[PDB]
Amino acid sequence: IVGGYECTKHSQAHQVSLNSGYHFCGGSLVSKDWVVSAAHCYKSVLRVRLGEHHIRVNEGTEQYISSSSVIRHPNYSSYNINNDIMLIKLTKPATLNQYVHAVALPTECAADATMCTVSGWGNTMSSVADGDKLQCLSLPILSHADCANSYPGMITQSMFCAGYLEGGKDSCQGDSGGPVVCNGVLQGVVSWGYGCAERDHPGVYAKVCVLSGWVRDTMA
Ligand SMILES: [Ca+2]
Ligand code: NA
Repeated sequence: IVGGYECTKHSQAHQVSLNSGYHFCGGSLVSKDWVVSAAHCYKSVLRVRLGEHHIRVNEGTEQYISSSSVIRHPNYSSYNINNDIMLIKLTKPATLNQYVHAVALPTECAADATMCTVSGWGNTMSSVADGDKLQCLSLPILSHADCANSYPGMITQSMFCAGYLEGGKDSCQGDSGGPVVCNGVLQGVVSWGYGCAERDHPGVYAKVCVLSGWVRDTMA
């Protein structure tokens, strides 16, 4: 997260870190047994770390649970990063408490201009903001018109742009798979973008409200 602010510790209780001996992607807990992330973050086996704030300091609030199954959306495409979403089933249910909680899945898409929050342990491009501590950023959903202006022929109906066209604030590498929550509902998954925080290069996110049908069916 570039140009954001350190999240209040555990305020994004749904935020999890996908680990394989190190942090490589973010994710969102949606139930005691399931985590939603980006399909391009796929790995057959993943160690899901919940209740984290500083990923390199044992805080006593963490839960480390290995995946039992990792499932990419059936229509995911590694060519255009279409339908970039996947589910991770935990080998054992996570315990919900003050530091670990699931975020609601959407049943209603959000309108353009809606203010949301994106978070992650990704690059900050700064020494002032330590990416090892969960970073937060308030950002508005951008119109498809602006998205298509910025990324000609790359934006599908399962994607949406969010951020600042003037640049300076944006999600970044390492934030991938992470959450974009709007009014307490998970509306996006950090997917891709051209560089980070660059003018006219807003972040592109998987549109969960269009992909939630698949998520719900797979969880049941
Ligand atoms: Ca920690
Ligand atoms: Na798969």
